[PDB]
Amino acid sequence: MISILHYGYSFIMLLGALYFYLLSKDPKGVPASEYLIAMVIPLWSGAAYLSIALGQGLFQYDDTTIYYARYIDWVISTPLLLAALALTAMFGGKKNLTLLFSLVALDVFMIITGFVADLSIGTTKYIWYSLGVIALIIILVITFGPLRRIALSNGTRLARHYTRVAIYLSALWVCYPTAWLLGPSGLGLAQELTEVLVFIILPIFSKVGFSIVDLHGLRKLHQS
Amino acid sequence: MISILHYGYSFIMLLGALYFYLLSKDPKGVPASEYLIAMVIPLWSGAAYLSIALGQGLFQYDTTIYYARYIDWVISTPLLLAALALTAMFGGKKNLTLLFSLVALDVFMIITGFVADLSIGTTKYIWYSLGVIALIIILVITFGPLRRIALSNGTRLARHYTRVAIYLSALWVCYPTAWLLGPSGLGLAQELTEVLVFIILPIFSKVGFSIVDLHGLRKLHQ
Amino acid sequence: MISILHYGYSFIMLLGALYFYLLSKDPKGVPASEYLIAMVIPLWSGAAYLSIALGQGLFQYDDTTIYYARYIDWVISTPLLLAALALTAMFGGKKNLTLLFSLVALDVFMIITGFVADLSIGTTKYIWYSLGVIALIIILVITFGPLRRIALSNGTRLARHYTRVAIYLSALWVCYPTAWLLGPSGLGLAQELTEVLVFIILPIFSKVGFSIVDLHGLRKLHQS
Ligand SMILES: CCCCCCCC/C=C/CCCCCCCC(=O)O
Ligand SMILES: CCCCCCCC/C=C/CCCCCCCC(=O)O
Ligand SMILES: CCCCCCCC/C=C/CCCCCCCC(=O)O
Ligand SMILES: CCCCCCCC/C=C\CCCCCCCC(=O)O
Ligand SMILES: CCCCCCCCCCCCCCCCCCCC
Repeated sequence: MISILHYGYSFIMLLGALYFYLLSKDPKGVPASEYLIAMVIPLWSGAAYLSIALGQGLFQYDDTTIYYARYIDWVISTPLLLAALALTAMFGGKKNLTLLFSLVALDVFMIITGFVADLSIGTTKYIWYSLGVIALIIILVITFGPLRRIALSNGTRLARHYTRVAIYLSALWVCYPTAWLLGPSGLGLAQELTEVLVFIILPIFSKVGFSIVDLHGLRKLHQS
Repeated sequence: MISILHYGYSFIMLLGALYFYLLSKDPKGVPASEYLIAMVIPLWSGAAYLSIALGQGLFQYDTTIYYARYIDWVISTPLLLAALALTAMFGGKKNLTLLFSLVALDVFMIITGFVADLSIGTTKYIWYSLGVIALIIILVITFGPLRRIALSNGTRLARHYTRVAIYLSALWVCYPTAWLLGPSGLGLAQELTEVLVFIILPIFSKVGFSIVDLHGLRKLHQ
Repeated sequence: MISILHYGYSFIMLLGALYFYLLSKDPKGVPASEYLIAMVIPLWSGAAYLSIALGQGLFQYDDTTIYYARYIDWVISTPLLLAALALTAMFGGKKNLTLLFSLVALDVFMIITGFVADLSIGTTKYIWYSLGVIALIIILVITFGPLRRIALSNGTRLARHYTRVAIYLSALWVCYPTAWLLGPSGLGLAQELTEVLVFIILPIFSKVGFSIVDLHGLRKLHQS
């Protein structure tokens, strides 16, 4: 069942990427860079999850299955999602690439702490997990603080769209460390199959859902 | 013999890089970034192939995986496509989105090759096929939208671009062909033959390409 | 012993990063990108050395301890330090990102040769070490040649500051390959504890000391 779920996920990622490609052909004032980012996120994730479907992207460690292909996925897809969010805030204004790369750095560190925590046991595991959670808190502080202030500097209509996708992204993102802690990588309260379903459904919304809402909202700002 | 071929390769890469450095000192209207890219490609490849010469950049899996080849290509091949894109854009506005589209496709392509090499049976050919699909899209971009940019930069630039695009594309299709025929794939081609192909092809891909590319761009100065 | 030194190192990196953050809030004409770089260097190094403190970032090879987390640290922190130095040379002037990325490329290669040399034995070890030393020599030639000429083009006061931080960086940097060759990774003349103390004290000056001197000097060019 786990294999079939991963095949299905990869198929949905492909469909999402094809949809964003089709939107890119009639871009409605959204820069090409934002369509490229929107396409890479699901295609990379789809490839990583295909490796799990094929029985390759996992190994046995600490009497648990480490789905290491999830970290290979997230270390590329998640910094790209924050790049997408930052570029939304900066729509119609001067780009702040310092703030954008601040988020990329925090995010890559966050994913690495997750991988190291998964390979760790006892107190060491929760030290790495906690550092990752601290990185996520700083990402959320930037998202609702200085980055939202950039969105507000780009006017009422853009700031409304930004706030919507910031809440969409943030709601989904806090679910990942929650599921991690509850599942076999952490306290082992949630069953492996349950964790697998959560890390199938969440990313469908994080990777395809997010960019449908984001791109549609930006395209709507276009005065045709 | 395999060790000696790799030492010789590394020496040729070094000579190519030194030649591109010498050209960089009298640049004839070619931006410094294009000389840097032209130098990094062979120096990185030379270092990777040196590891094979020293007997380090390979492991047994029941055949030899020359993993240092993937460490080489994952850096050198995206840089080659960056060089090709910047040639198309010579004298005009840059399209960094198209450039990074090629970089993304190319890094994915090399990764599928590495995963395919570590894979067995149907799984191997699934990864190989995804890499081939990435290469086809790279070629579609190369002869489609990227060539259109070259044409927008005038007849003489477009002629040079078309020449180096065919040069790069002809060599690039050889890599997956050799991979499939050799011990990583169907095992029809002998290991020593595959080794020679993955010595001679890259000499043309990495040094040959940038000799033709830089000479052509420098000639546009007059 | 070695664990405690690494915990202490990580704490100093954290304090350094917090100081650079506080300076960033009253930036005195120094671009935000230069504060971000100054903060990432110690935070990354701190995390890498924390892994050694926890007994994770090392393994046994050729009867010796390979502190591989040092290379994970340097492969990110050292290119960022050269980026910081290049941006100092370019202060108040046109950026030369080609020269900056030339240094990044040389530097990443240098650290990789160090790691490969550490995993190598006999003549092979010293071939990789020598390639690393050649990369460092080219970095120093760029630093005191073309990069210094950029600094001179940005006026007397900037060029004086650049020359000071360039000599500071270069004096510390030549110590790393020297300690490597003398310690267990090389000729094995110095004890493991001696090498550990050098690769604790040097980086405190290379990562925190350097950016105190750099940022203070740049902030001083500000007319209040
Ligand atoms: C361990 C592996 C770590 C890999 C990290 C990879 C991170 C990739 C993300 C990069 C996002 C950069 C996007 C920049 C957008 C440019 C802005 C513009 O379009 O003008
Ligand atoms: C693991 C995969 C990492 C691959 C990284 C390799 C680097 C490839 C990227 C090249 C981009 C080059 C961009 C040059 C822009 C020049 C612009 C100008 O000079 O005006
Ligand atoms: C192993 C991979 C190595 C990773 C390298 C990480 C660091 C790369 C260096 C980047 C420095 C960024 C410099 C940007 C200059 C900004 C100035 C400007 O353009 O205004
Ligand atoms: C594996 C990497 C771990 C984390 C390191 C990430 C490196 C990126 C962070 C900082 C580099 C600074 C680059 C951004 C400056 C751009 C400013 C500008 O151009 O205006
Ligand atoms: C403000 C809205 C934020 C989210 C937008 C999209 C909606 C996503 C809803 C969450 C998806 C479900 C995740 C948990 C699934 C649990 C399945 C368990 C099966 C045993």
